[PDB]
Amino acid sequence: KVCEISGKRPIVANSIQRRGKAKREGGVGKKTTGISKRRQYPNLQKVRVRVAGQEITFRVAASHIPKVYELVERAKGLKLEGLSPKEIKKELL
Amino acid sequence: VRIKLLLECTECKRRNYATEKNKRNTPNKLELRKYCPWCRKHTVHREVKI
Amino acid sequence: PKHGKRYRALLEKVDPNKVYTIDEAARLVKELATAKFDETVEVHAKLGIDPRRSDQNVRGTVSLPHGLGKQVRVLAIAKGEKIKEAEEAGADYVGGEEIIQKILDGWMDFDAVVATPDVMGAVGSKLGRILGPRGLLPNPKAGTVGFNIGEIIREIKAGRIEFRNDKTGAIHAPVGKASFPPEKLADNIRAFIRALEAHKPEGAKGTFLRSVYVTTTMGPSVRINPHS
RNA sequence: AGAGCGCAAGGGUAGAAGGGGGCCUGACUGCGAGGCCUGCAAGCCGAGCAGGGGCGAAAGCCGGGCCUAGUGAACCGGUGGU
RNA sequence: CCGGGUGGGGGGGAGGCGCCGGUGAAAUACCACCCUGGCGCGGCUGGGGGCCUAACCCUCGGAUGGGGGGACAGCGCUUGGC
RNA sequence: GUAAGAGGAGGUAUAGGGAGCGACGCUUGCCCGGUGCCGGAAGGUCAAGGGGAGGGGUGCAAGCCCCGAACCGAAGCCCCGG
RNA sequence: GGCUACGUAGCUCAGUUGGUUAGAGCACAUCACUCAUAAUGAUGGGGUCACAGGUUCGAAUCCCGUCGUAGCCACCA
Repeated sequence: KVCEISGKRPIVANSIQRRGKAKREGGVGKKTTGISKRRQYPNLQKVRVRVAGQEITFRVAASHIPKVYELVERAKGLKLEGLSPKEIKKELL
Repeated sequence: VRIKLLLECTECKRRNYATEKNKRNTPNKLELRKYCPWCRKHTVHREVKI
Repeated sequence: PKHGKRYRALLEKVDPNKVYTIDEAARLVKELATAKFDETVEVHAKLGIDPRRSDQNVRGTVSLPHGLGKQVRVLAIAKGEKIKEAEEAGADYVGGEEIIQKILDGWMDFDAVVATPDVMGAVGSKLGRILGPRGLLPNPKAGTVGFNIGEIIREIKAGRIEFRNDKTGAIHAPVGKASFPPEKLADNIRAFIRALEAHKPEGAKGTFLRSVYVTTTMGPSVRINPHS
């Protein structure tokens, strides 16, 4: 999907595993010639951290969790009261 | 056919070339035939490589 | 008691974690010979060539730019005319084709043999069960096939050295003679290094200069930076 | 000349191409006059020239085999050199 | 390898051993390295097992939690097969 | 169904799904050689991977980039039998 | 191509880190034992250890060189 931190959304088609077959040199070539096309899309995960007055979940990138706990850190700096789940969660950043 | 195969002689005294054929099956141990190189007159020549 | 008393003192001199190099080896390992007489510097040299490789076990034929001084006497079976050459060199009873039985009919006192290529054939066939096998007969590169192998009689009198691989390259350089001090030791060992790098295989990976152990003959030895 | 002349046969040959010995290594290098052939392309023939080499007393022959079959342009890449 | 070797504890004591000779491929105190197989550790590097829960998955009258599984599963990326 | 989830099924191995023959009565024989399929903590070849002996370009050097051995890396196919 | 295992008596099969003294059952052989075949026992012929090479004083017992046999990966302008 789309990570709720620094974007990071899927990649298609001429994104890749291609198959290919490629070329190099191992005779007349590794296998010489050879070629094809495919597909590839990012990681995401879950961080349901407490923080402040209530509980809140997160859809985090494959290397952006420290940024989440940092978001927690900045969050503490202000006033976080009232029963407001994603509403507080959004107010954060 | 490879049995007669194909091999190439080269002069001693650094490189030089001339193209030939063999016959490993026939009593063909090693060859050191006498020919002429690009540089200078007729000299030595040794057999090497495929 | 295990390695003797002498070697326990001469154990507290090794500190089995050292190098010395041809320098400190020449000097301190000159010292390391307090047992008897002329201990042979035994440069014990080990590398890696798969203890046969059909034809990769050196041969190394060296006189070490100084001199051993022991004996071989050569004996030789140098077909009359060749005898004459050996007659000016160091060769006891050069017997062209008849002292063969003063080797084969059990009468030792010799080494090397030098002989000739001619008799090589002949005399190689008769004694190829003691001399050759155990170490003497020709080995057409051990200073034992030729007439210019009498100049080599001189070379052997000054020192043959035989370097072979056996099971570990191993070879024992034999000078030192515990009567040579720093000088002769230095230049002898360095010379052996030169011959070591003279005879090399045709594609043997690994370390063509691990084990050096330059032991006199009775004691410590720990390497020489196997290079310097 | 029905023998042989590697292999199929044709053509050819004992005024040698056949078979015996001696020295060798011209299955040479840089070029190729001018012709065979022909849709192109590829194939076929070779004088002479110059470098040096082998045999020959010499005159001289030699750029593989008596010839016609034994072959695959190019694109790609291996390998040694310039 | 059933023949001795290798090691320690001790009695006790001024006495005990190595070459050639002999045999065979080789001569056997001692010294140098290495190999064979082994054993203990140190540098690197893996296979396999148990437990805990706090990742993550489930579930129970609101559950901040209780109970189960648990670093497997689920998932992202890359690897080769089918 | 890319997916959330959906049915299966708020059913639980006398139940849910896939194939052959087709009530019922008699009955269903040999072949594991090829192949599908079950299983198996020795092993053969191989992926990325781990690793780093060894090589090279270059800078005075410190350094950086690239090549890469021994040997340890699965699924699988070979393998062993049902 | 790369790496693996193997190829020894007419038949099929062991001896494999040496060193000795190269086997086993079938089969061929003249006998032996049974009154009688067969059962089994004995003596011989057949190895030229996939071929050479090299290590060793001394390999079928190890490295190396060629092939046949097979197996997986993997190459083919």
